[PDB]
Amino acid sequence: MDVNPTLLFLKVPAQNAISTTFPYTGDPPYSHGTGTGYTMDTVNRTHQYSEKGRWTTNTETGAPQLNPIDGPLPEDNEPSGYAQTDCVLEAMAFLEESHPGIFENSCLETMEVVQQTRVDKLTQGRQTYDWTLNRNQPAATALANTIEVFRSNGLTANESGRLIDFLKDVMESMDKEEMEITTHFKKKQRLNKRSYLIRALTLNTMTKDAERGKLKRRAIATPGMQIRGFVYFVETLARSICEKLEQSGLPVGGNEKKAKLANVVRKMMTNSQDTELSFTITGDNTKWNENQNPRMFLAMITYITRNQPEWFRNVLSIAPIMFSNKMARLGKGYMFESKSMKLRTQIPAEMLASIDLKYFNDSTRKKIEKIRPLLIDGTASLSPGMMMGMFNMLSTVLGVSILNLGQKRYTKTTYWWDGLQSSDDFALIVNAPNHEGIQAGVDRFYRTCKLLGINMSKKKSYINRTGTFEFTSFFYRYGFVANFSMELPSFGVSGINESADMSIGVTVIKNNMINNDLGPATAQMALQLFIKDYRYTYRCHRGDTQIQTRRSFEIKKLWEQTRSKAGLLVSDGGPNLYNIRNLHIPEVCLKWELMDEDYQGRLCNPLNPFVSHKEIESVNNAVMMPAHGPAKNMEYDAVATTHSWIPKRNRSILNTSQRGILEDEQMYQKCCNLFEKFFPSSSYRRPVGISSMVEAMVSRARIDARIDFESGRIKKEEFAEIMKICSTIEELRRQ
Amino acid sequence: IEERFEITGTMRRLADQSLPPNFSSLENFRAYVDGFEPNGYIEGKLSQMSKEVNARIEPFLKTTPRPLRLPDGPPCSQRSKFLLMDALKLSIEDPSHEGEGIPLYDAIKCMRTFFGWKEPNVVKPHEKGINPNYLLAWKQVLAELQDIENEEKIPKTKNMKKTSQLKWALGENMAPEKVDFDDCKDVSDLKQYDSDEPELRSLASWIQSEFNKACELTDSSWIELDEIGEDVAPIEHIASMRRNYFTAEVSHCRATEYIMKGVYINTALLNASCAAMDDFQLIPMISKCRTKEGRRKTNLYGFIIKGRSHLRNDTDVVNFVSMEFSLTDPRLEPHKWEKYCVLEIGDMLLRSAIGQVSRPMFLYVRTNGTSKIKMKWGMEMRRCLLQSLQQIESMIEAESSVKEKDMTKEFFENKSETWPIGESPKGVEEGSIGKVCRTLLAKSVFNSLYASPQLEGFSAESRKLLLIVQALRDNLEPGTFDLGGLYEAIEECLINDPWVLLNASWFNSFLTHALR
Amino acid sequence: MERIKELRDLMSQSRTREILTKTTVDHMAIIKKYTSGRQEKNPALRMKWMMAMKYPITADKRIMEMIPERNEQGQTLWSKTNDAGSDRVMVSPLAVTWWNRNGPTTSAVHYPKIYKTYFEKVERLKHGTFGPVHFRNQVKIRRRVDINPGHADLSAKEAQDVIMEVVFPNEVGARILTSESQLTITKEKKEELQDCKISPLMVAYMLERELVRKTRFLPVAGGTSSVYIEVLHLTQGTCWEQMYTPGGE
Amino acid sequence: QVQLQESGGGLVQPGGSLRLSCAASYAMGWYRQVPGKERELVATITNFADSARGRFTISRGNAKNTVYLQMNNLKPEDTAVYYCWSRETWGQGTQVTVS
RNA sequence: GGCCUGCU
RNA sequence: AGUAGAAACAAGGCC
Repeated sequence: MDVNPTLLFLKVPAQNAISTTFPYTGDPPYSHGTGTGYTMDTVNRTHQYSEKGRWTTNTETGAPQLNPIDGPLPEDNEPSGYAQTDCVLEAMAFLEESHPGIFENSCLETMEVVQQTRVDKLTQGRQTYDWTLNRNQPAATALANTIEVFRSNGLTANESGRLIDFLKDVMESMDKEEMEITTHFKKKQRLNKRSYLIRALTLNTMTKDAERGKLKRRAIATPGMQIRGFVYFVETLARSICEKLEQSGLPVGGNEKKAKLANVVRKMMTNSQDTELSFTITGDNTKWNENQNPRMFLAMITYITRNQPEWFRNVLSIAPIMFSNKMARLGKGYMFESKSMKLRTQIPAEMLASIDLKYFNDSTRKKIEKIRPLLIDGTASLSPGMMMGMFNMLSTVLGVSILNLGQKRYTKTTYWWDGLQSSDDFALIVNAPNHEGIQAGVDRFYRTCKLLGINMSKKKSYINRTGTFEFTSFFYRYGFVANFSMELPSFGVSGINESADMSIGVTVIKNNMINNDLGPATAQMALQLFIKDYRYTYRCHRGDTQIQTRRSFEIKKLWEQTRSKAGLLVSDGGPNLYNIRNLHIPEVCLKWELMDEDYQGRLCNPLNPFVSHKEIESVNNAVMMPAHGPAKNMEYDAVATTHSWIPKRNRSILNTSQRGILEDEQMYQKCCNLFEKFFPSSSYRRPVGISSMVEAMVSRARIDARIDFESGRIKKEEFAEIMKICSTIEELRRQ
Repeated sequence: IEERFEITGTMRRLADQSLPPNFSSLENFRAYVDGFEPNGYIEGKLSQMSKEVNARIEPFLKTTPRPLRLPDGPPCSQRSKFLLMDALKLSIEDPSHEGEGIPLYDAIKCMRTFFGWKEPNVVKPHEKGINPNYLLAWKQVLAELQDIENEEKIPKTKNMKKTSQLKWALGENMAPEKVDFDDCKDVSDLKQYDSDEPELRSLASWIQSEFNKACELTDSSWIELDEIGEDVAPIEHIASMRRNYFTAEVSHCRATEYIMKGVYINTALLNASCAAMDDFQLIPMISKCRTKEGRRKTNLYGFIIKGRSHLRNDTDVVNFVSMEFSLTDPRLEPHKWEKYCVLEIGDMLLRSAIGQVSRPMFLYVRTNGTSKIKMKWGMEMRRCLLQSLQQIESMIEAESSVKEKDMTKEFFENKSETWPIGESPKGVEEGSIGKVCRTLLAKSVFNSLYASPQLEGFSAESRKLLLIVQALRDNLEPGTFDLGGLYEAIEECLINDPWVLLNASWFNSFLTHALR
Repeated sequence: MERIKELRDLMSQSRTREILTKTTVDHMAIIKKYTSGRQEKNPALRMKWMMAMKYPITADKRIMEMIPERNEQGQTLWSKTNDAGSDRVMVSPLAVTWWNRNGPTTSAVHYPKIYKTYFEKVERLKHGTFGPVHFRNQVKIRRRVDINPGHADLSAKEAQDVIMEVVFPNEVGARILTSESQLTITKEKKEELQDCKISPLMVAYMLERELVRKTRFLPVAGGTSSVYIEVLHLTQGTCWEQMYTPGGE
Repeated sequence: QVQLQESGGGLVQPGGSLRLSCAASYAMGWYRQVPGKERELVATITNFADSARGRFTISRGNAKNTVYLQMNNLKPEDTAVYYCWSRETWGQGTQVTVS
């Protein structure tokens, strides 16, 4: 007899055992080298899906741009980006009519937010493409570098501390004859108008790793800092709009998505009488981002912001204006090998414009030949369409408009449709009195989608009777069925620290028990395995064992020293008291009454040199990138113990010409620590104002010395010493 | 005060070049938008648009789906980092626990338990390497093991000498030296790295038998679980009883032994790579089990020599050479051992009623490699137990929601209900719930062992077709827009991986048995 | 005394003097987050990889003057080589366990008073009474429920001023809290935590967690109470219901 | 989707014989219900309960879509409604009375 | 041969 | 050689 697990589906329905079809117990695919090939392929594919448009050359950037809008209507089922302006404007108008007051309200709240938003909001972001160094750097670092360059060039309106003022300075920089940047190898280099325009309109391309569910790798993009404020405002407007649309599912979580899917299916099927047939289409959109033209987003926003202050319209329109002229950096480059001479070489992507094509294979040779005409200063113009879901929410708005355009008031026919859209994925429930009606409805829905630059993937889509469908790895079969294979990768040690890892593991087990219908015995097994892996990872074994490690000696002496050994934490080699009933309690508090007072005091000592807290945002928040989803943050319950240390940093900056960044880091951190000691609320509430550091610090020294004498340790001798030391630092700052 | 956000200068001209084709200025386009009102424009273009733009639904019937085509070529080879079906165990019957003990002394003590060593000789060559290097490496390992045996206290971790033998076997000083392009441009041979579709290979029957024997019971318990808080709630008692049942079912399973082997090997390899980055290190493959009588026991499959492991990126490769004892003659399925070099190292005598066999005892030696990501994911193989037993517990809970009572005990003891878990030439064979547990555990273990992008792609594109087939079997009038496209998407994932090809064969068999 | 003294020492050196002079208060946050350290994409892989090194964690410089450089057998506990972009020094994990067996001891009696939420959870569970498990299909319907069982009927911003006035009474600014509920909360949490020396930031964070109301969408069947939702994993399942009554009731 | 109709029941002598048959629209079998009780397992397709083993034989013709139960040497204790099933799907049952 | 780094 | 698979590793750089 030959064993075959798949035959299990002959008795258990597919959805009731779908977890077996998710090989999420092995290493996910990773990219190894350059992503330049993928970037070039994506650029060429985006440009050839809109080949029948019209070509122009921008007078500012001098780059060739392709406009397919209002182009010839498609005559085949292949992907097409020839969106029609009038059709999309009409779709938005119908969306407004079905939801009166949506645009005006959303614009009002967006106007409030834009005129009260601060610059620091831009620091709350992941890697961004700093143009000062032409590389990806943390959002805060890139923002600081750009602000420094602007201030050195004379653009100091951002000193007002307002994001709108920062954007005003950004736009004013566009009209400058010559800017100056700094490079280390420090050298001051001058950038002319066109070079700075291209550096501000460019995107950095990388390869996406840890992407499960496809054989081929893809490319993703990261924009600069000049354009992120406009993107933030536009996405704020789009989120405020989608929050008023029940057909959208992008700005919500997973459980809300399931609830809305259940509600829509029940509404569609229940209202349908015996005569009407119902069919569900589990649709995926092929080349979703490559076929969405930024000009059409400009049209949608300018229709949304009608009868609004002109400044609001301008600030919200700046973003799509820059995306329509966006450029993409090709990537890291290409690495060549010569086996005859036994050597390797790494050529940067910027040489692709001039480098001969003898080194490249046929596929890459043709890709380079096709993309060369669009190469301007080492970057390729990508006007026709978006690169990687930067305007997720606006795309969801367009999809929701398409979904609502079939409310049976615009169809003008017996058939009708509804459903749920989340960018690149949708479920469409279509009802009609007969199979011919369903066919006509789906055909018209597809045709209308093709008029908006949205394509339906026929290969990854199928239609059945309502009651069974899929949506973003959520399988609905007369009710959503748990999978538990999507969350399997999150059952190990997170990698934050000991206490954080313990709390995160127990909380993940608890949550997957609540949401993903994890069984009790399975949860106990998960707890046991997690504890085993945790002890084997942090070298913290039970203590009563003879497992020799680098940490087994101190742990054993602590074990033999303690009297009530049941109170020792698993991190210190103690027994595990966790169970299904204790999954919502931190380890420290669960073992508090069992700890010896000496060990308890040594553990939770504020003066410990290991605990370090930076800001209110990073107290008990851990960023865990979930499998098959975007990066997410979790609140984990933990007590600040000596085990809450933060791990070592990379330390490879020491071998790079960018070595002075570490000295600047140290000096900035010293100044920030001094300010915090002067202003204790610096971390919890970020200080605001327009004065400089030393003014506030010296003046508060004055006052605090005064009052702490009026009652406290200070003495006249010390108070006068502080006053004249303040005068000394004053005259020092003078010179 | 009035807020002023004025578009002017260069940024205005950019706005004039981001409009539809027949517009000249942002002012004019905004005026047109403000003056625009719906006047049935979607209908006009829908009528004018060509009718070939359609989404016609193709009915999906029993006769529609065709079997997935498998690639043809040379048979598929073995890719695992250790022997799974052909492993051999040398034991001592010590009372130490899994992590308890010192590796080298345990390995030497286990190896001294076997008598019948012979001078090693080549049996099956690597066919691409230098087998004498493997022979010399084996003899070097034996000599240095004796060298440790002589001295005072067995070191916790040993470093080996960097002889030319292991320099070749571990691929040392073979990475091309990195230079600048401006100095190497006239070299004709200079070109890109080889970037093409992997070699095509056809499925072989050895993976099927390996999976078959990976779901079989054993004479040992390969899982020694940790401690949990004493159960206080009745639901906790039910959970503990269920967990005890599953542990009794799966502990005596080759899948659990493979899990422990992989976890231990990858943990040791990662720790050695992170600690002894420069110098080659010896690590004996150790796994500790418990017999039916209850006596604890250690088992030594072989040795691993880790090489230079200066791993910077998650994809950087650390090369090692693995040696494992076995009794399976490699002269019967040579195509499964394309990358192995197999020597003859001794003879073994296992008590049998046919006098005593006095079988040969060979050494499978090969050069393999891993990476930080692969090591990390192979050291988390214990979540296969989770996956499998979560599936079984979901089955049990779903069935128990029907009858208002816990149904675990009768499922595991009466064994009345059975699920289709394989096909025999007579027909489809059904097994008890425990066999389903073991089968799912083996499937998860093999997913973790033979993981690859092909597996992910095939899994997704075949889950789609499985859902379509399930809809067909449920009488839900399923339909497709382009089924040929889906088939081509599935068939492009099957290239050379034995596991994915076996999964595709299983899918074809399921289609053949289904659709009736 | 000291604070202004390191201020003067910083202003002595030209670079830090320029940083202090030209940098305005508003930019405080930016430069504080100014770092070359990228946020890790795969934390688990490197935590499993770094812990195999010697000196894998980081600690303040003060550790060099509280913990000896080596333990009894000579295993090093800390190193004097500083981190990449900080003055902190890299140290071994043993320096943690050492601190828990011979490090300085204090009076942790006030931690229960600070971490009110967690200890209240423990007290509620310790006095809970379980019941029989009933096996029947549960119709889990998804609903918006409040998870925090100690929220004082305050929002984030609404309680943020209360938290500042409780911890940072001088940086409150214009705001003087009007609602009398906030008055009593300030009085109680002021007199209760009058000399607690854990940290201002952690105290503020835990006060925010305790007082601020927070809500999330979850699949529930029955219950719906704040105390009954924290144990939602233990009382409700796919095909079983476990009757439970927390210690509070 | 699967409908089932049982045939072949009736009044019989003890020690007599009876051939039940169930036509269907998968594993199959036969369960029975005496007037004073719930369901009793008879046969599945092979496996037979203790009370009916050696006396009764289950068989099926997949080309006729029929499962058969050949009952021999009947006892008064076999008197029940005999229900056919598929696997969730249950027939209406055929009365067998032995006396 | 001596020293530096391992997500920069 | 080996790992791996649309491009890479099989240490890097600095003296």
